[PDB]
Amino acid sequence: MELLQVLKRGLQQVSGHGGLRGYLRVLFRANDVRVGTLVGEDKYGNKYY
Amino acid sequence: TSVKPIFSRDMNEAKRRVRELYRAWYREVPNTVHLFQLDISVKQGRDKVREMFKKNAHVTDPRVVDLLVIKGKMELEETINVWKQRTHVMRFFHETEAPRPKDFLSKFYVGHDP
Amino acid sequence: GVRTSPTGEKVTHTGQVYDDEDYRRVRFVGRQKEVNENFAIDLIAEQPVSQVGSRVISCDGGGGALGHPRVYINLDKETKTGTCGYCGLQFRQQH
Amino acid sequence: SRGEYVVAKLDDLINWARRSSLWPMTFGLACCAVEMMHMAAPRYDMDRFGVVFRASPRQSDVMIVAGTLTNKMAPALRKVYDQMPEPRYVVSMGSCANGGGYYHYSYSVVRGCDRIVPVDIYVPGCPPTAEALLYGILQLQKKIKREKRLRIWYRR
Amino acid sequence: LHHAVIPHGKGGRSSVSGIVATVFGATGFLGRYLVNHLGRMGSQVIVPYRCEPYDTMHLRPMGDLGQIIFMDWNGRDKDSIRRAVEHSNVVINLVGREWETKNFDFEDVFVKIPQAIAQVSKEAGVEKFIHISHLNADIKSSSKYLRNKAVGEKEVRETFPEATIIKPADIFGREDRFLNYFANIRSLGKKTVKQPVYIVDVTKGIINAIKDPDARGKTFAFVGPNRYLLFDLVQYVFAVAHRPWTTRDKVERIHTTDRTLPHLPGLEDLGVQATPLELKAIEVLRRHRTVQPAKTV
Amino acid sequence: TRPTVRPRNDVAHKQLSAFGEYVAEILPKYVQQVQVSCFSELEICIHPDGVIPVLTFLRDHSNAQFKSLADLTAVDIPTRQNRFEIVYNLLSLRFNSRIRVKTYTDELTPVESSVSVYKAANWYEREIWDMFGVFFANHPDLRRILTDYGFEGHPFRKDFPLSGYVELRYDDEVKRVVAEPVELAQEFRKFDLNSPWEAFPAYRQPPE
Amino acid sequence: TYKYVNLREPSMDMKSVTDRAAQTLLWTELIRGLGMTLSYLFREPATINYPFEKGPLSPRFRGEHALRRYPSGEERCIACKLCEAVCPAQAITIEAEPRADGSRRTTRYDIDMTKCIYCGFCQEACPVDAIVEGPNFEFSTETHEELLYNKEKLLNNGDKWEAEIAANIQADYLYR
Amino acid sequence: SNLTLNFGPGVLRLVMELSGEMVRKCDPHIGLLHRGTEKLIEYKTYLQALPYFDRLDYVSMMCNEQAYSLAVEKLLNIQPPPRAQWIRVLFGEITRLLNHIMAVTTHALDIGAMTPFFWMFEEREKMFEFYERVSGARMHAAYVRPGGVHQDLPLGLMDDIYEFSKNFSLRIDELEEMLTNNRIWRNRTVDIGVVTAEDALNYGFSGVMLRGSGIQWDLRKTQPYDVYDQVEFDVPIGSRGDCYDRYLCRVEEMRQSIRIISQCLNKMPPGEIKVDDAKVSPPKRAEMKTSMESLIHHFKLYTEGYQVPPGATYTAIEAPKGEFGVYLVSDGSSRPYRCKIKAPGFAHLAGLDKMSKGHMLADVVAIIGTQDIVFGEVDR
Amino acid sequence: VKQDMPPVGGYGPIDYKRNLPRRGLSGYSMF
Ligand SMILES: CCCCCCCCCCCCCCCCCC(=O)OC[C@H](COP(=O)([O-])OCC[N+](C)(C)C)OC(=O)CCCCCCCCCCCCCCCCC
Ligand SMILES: CCCCCCCCCCCCCCCCCC(=O)OC[C@H](COP(=O)(O)OCCN)OC(=O)CCCCCCCCCCCCCCCCC
Ligand SMILES: CCCCCCCCCCCCCCCCCC(=O)OC[C@H](COP(=O)(O)OCCN)OC(=O)CCCCCCCCCCCCCCCCC
Ligand SMILES: NC(=O)C1=CN([C@@H]2O[C@H](COP(=O)(O)OP(=O)(O)OC[C@H]3O[C@@H](n4cnc5c(N)ncnc54)[C@H](OP(=O)(O)O)[C@@H]3O)[C@@H](O)[C@H]2O)C=CC1
Ligand code: SF4
Ligand code: SF4
Ligand code: SF4
Ligand SMILES: [Zn+2]
Repeated sequence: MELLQVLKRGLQQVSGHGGLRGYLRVLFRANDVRVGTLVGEDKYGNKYY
Repeated sequence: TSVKPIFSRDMNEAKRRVRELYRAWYREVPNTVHLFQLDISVKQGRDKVREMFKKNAHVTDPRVVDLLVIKGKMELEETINVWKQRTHVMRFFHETEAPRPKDFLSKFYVGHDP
Repeated sequence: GVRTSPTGEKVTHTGQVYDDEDYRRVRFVGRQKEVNENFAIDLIAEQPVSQVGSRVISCDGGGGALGHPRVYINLDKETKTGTCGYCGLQFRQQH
Repeated sequence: SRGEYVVAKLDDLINWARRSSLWPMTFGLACCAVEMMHMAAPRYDMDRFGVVFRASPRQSDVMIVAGTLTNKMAPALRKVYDQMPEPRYVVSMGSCANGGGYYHYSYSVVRGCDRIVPVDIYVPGCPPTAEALLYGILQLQKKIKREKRLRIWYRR
Repeated sequence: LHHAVIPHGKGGRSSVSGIVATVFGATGFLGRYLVNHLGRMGSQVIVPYRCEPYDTMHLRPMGDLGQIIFMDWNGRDKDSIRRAVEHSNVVINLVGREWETKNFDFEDVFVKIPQAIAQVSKEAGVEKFIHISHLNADIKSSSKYLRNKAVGEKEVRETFPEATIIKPADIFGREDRFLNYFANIRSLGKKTVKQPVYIVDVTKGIINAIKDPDARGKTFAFVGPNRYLLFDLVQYVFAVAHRPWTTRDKVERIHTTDRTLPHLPGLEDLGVQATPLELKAIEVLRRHRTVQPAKTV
Repeated sequence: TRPTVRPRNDVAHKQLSAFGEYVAEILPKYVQQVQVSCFSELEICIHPDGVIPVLTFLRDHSNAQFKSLADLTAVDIPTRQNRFEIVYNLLSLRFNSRIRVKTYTDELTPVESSVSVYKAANWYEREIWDMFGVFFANHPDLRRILTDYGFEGHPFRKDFPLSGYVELRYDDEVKRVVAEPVELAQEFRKFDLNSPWEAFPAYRQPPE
Repeated sequence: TYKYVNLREPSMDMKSVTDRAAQTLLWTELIRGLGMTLSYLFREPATINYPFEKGPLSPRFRGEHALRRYPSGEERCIACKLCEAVCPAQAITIEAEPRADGSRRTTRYDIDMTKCIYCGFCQEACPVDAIVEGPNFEFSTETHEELLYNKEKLLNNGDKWEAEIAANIQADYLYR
Repeated sequence: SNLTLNFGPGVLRLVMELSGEMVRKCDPHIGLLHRGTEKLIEYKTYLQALPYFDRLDYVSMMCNEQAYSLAVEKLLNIQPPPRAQWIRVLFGEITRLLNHIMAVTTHALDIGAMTPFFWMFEEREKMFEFYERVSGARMHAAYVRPGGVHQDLPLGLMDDIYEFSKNFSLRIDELEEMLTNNRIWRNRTVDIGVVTAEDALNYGFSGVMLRGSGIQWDLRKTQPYDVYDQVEFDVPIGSRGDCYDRYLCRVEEMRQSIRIISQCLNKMPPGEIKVDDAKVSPPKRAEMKTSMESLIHHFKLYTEGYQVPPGATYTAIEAPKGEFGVYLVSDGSSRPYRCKIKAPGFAHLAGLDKMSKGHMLADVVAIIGTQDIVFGEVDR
Repeated sequence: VKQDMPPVGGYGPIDYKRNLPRRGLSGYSMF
């Protein structure tokens, strides 16, 4: 079943934002919870994915 | 010196058209004060109509006063039909404009304009 | 190379500063007078004079087509360096 | 004090509601309107910010002046502005609405809609991009966020 | 006279009038039309504001770009007053409240703040200072408003001896609290005589007091051309408005007769023709519609 | 002269010259000039009494059939005593061709309206009334179409200034948009751009 | 070389008449339209997450103006007034003089960003790449006069955005 | 008596004389966007006058650029290089897609079908990315100039135009699935705004307003400009003169624009993009900074501008709204003496009064939709 | 020279016609 892969991608988004705290952090600051490869970080703390 | 007329063959027909336009504006001023809910009186609007007619009172060319009657009829059509707003009717009354210096001495005081 | 008037207002690289009795300082009250503190007249004086072995040198400002139109500078005066009219880089014949 | 904290939290609440439920009335005057239509288009999608597409003028919260304001339409602009209920805001969009723009020296053009209505946000460009207009709307939301209505009421 | 403050232009919006005005209380009823009439000349107008900046938005179309400078101020902060007046060549005081609040009584609004503005404007080198008292200001008045406003007039006169003090009687206009008070009261009729003055007459008088060098040190009384009894005035207001928030101090001031001061100059000595009520009461009271004129004395 | 030069169309030039001769000899009562430009456009310069007979000819003649009025235009040339140059651009879909009919008037002589020939003219000459002040006689509803309602003057006249004479602003005292004499914070900067060297010797005017 | 939209005569046999009657009574094309709307319901939307995601741009993009420098700190503008001559809005106002080392430099370089039509004729008229129309489009202001840029603002925009402007010019100058 | 409704302030004032549901008289008051564009053109050079044409029909920017450029190039007696002409036809048909998306989707939005607006404006956003990649601006490109185009295509742009064009016909298909066979859309368009062929010719109509009435006229076929005689496409012809056949003509013109764009992508030639007369088009920046003649010509073209020989042309194109014309009069100087702008929407909105007689008030917004009216070009 | 050009064989075929795919049962079958 491919719905289980969808639920596992959601759970690994929760795991990839460093747990539920970072998940809710990016959910409420970003309105977006998808994970990406960290391309970089500037001298201010802006992270680029 | 032989030119093509617009409406009037001479100045008498031209004065007839001026006179009918003045009659129509005189009849229209109370309705204009009412439906635009202006803050002026009917006497003040009729004085403004008389001022606008007397401003052009020096013209002796029948074609020029024919065009003045045509433009006055256009302004009246824009007034009777509600095409003007209240602002366009009140632009004849330069109310926010400060009074210009009239004599030599006050024009000397304020600036360089003759 | 910014400096400061006795009013406390910064003087621009043009030399603009309002007078003390000028009312137009009130536009900076509670706000700031934006000046650029990288004065181009001081930065081009920091560049060293290029010693070349030719009588006539060419300058395009560097970068080829990214610079300025290529001009030719005579270096026959030994009293004065040869200054580019576009970029302000200056040249000296080494003999 | 206790009442200062209460009016601070109530200011934060009403500013949250007003900036997260901005309803715009867009004056679609000229080319800028097209770009406003791209800020409602699915790429930028103003509706996900709470910014509804084409609110009616008597229930709108911000007037977006998007286009050239001519002399023949400036009383209609002022009339629609006067019919907007408070709190009303005005975003000036693009060079002709901001200062006259390409038609600044024209006999028939108002040199900026700030001669007619008070303007909160000036969005520059000819046209500004839909992303730049969305930037200006989010800057208007930040301007609403730091309003101090009940704190100034409590201090007066 | 500095070169940037020499007058230029034809007196329009982009012109330079040479007037650099700090208008305290510009966000109110008189300040609205004063900043209007200053900004249409091309004056530099400094608006110190206490309120939300939203509530200053209507002052922004009134002048050319950079001709209205908004800045925060506090009435109990002399640093903000000095920050607002130190570039101006005229300071107008329009600070007032019809009611006393929790933080500001009539002594704060009418004595403390005007004396602070006048003292700081004196020690900042401001040439002209205009203060707005009330016509019925008296030490032995029955209302706390008029008592504190007479005390504040005295203190403004003694700390800025060249101040132009202006006595308006009862100012009517679109945003007044005189005809709009009577039209929304739906208190009674007594032997009170009033001559209300129109707001554009008051504004023209203030700006002619800016331009007249003879208005320094004077006390003007801005009154309307027609004195009315209170009863038939209120009946005229209910007749024009097509009709069949208050405090007891406001009731004491409505039942206070507008005194006659012939020794003080008025609007005619500043070149202002006082507009009668019957020309402008329809313009005020057209909003209240869902006429034989009042009898003068 | 191959790559950068526009190629000349001699066939269309010859055809439009023959048709210009045709129009000039069918209608000698009104046709004053006939010219064909080097980019092959035909201009029939007529007397203003023949606005209706020429345009009805070109609309209805079987060898013309200029059924479409593409554009109607005035040009202000103040050095002429008939300063306004009324320009009709006509399209024949049958013969795939365009023609230009030009006439003239001053400020006071009315031009006969061509709404009875082309109803398309109804707004265009109305625009010519608004922008230039040319009165069109026997027009159905002649009034302004583009300027503001109380607008004084005709803006596309070359003695009318670029910014006008009045400008609008909202005045809060009268609660109304008001018109005032125009003051610009920055004057329009007039550029004198013309080189003092002759550009085109083929267009040299003969001297005094 | 031409085609006739809507010149189909419908078939009048009982098959096609019954097809059209079934379409009329059973609302077939309406269910087709509902199917197309339902099909977009299950598509990923085109919405990017502004401000965290940005609309794609090119290095040619005409945004906020900037005055540039040489790689020595010397400003590129030699006051030739080509940009204000070509400026279709007359948004540019230039005054100049020789400065203290005799260099031809501006004392006034104003761009009214509310007159400006953002067409980039100034950067293509500029012989030394001094004025550029950079990549910034997020510079909305709360007041009209904050968009009346003087030379100090434009030089600070150059010093602010030069790391991006030089790389955009590097990507595009061979097309110019 | 009969009712008079003043539908106040694109933006339009309408004075309706209604007799119940029916429309007796429709008087469109315009000038709400009259900006005096063509008086401003007289005080500017030809290059300076070019960006005013972006802002007339502001959903058809590069087409109006092309019409003005063709007028100036006709008066200059010069021709653009072939690659410039192919770029102009490519972006003119991209522009035609932009305008017909705007036309069809806002005409559906004003009737009540709000969803294909949102579906097609993402495709419109991708074409604005094409404008931005070729010129730097999403809408007012100032790209098609007298002499050719301003700048050559960036590398990889034609591949992305191919990737757009390969998928755009499915977008037209789902628009046409939403509207064309829909009985509600047919009830709002089929008997609405019927124009006869003779009245459409007499009222100065052009474009789809002629072709919906069956008139076989298209200026890309009959009076062809840059390389439109080298591309193969069909001209959709209506049969009933109504809103619905004009809708179908605009949809099929989007189809044929995709066809032309495929032919332009396959037949794009190499070479320069400006005319190689440096007294007309500015030289390249590398030779401007190296050659004396090139620097002089750069200086004079960007300050004085090129002198145009004296004369008057009427140059028209098949813009997506119809015949877009410029009557351009040069006095010999580097500034236009006169520039009359013929817009299709002017005569179309003049014909609105005949088109709306005998219809309902809800039909008038459909007729103002089927006349593709942008008031920038209507009012100038 | 290097210029934005089509590839060597040109681009692939681009669909441009109406494709309304004619789905559904017959009118006989739907009653
Ligand atoms: C619990 C669910 C309830 C809802 C179910 C449906 C949900 C989905 C609806 C989607 C569409 C919604 C669209 C909104 C607008 C609707 C417009 C519309 O359709 O208008 C009505 C349209 C109007 O059609 P029209 O007017 O457009 O078509 C032209 C018609 N002439 C040519 C005659 C003028 O259709 C109807 O009026 C049909 C009414 C319903 C009929 C139902 C079927 C009856 C069949 C009986 C058997 C017949 C057998 C053959 C005869 C022999 C008998 C013995
Ligand atoms: C039948 C069921 C019906 C259900 C109806 C309601 C459905 C939606 C329910 C809520 C969904 C989640 C909402 C989350 C709101 C945002 C919370 C949040 O994080 O707010 C942050 C904000 C600022 O916090 P700050 O401390 O400044 O952050 C800096 C951190 N370093 O802090 C704040 O803003 C202050 C805290 C605000 C908390 C608001 C919580 C939501 C209230 C919704 C009302 C209804 C609640 C449920 C009612 C039914 C059940 C009892
Ligand atoms: C004595 C102390 C108490 C005094 C009285 C107050 C009672 C409680 C009132 C609600 C809580 C007060 C604080 C309100 C929010 C303040 C903080 C805030 O604004 O946080 C911002 C945060 C979102 O951040 P933002 O800046 O919007 O982000 C930009 C987008 N990236 O915002 C969020 O994360 C969401 C904020 C949600 C706000 C709370 C939820 C709504 C209000 C519910 C109660 C009132 C309504 C009752 C029911 C109405 C009808 C349904
Ligand atoms: N009928 C009349 O109007 C007459 C008025 N006067 C006097 O003329 C003056 C102006 O009148 P008017 O415009 O009608 O009055 P308003 O009440 O309308 O406005 C008064 C102004 O003073 C400000 N203000 C009030 N209290 C304070 C305070 N404690 N600290 C700082 N600012 C304060 C207000 O600002 P904010 O909006 O922030 O509260 C407002 O800008 C007053 O002094 C009044 O007494 C005299 C005769 C007649
Ligand atoms: S600022 Fe520019 S793009 Fe915007 S409406 Fe004005 S002319 Fe059109
Ligand atoms: S982008 Fe165009 S309008 Fe703006 S400053 Fe440059 S030349 Fe002037
Ligand atoms: S074109 Fe360039 S060098 Fe010349 S004045 Fe303008 S910015 Fe300076
Ligand atoms: Zn150099």
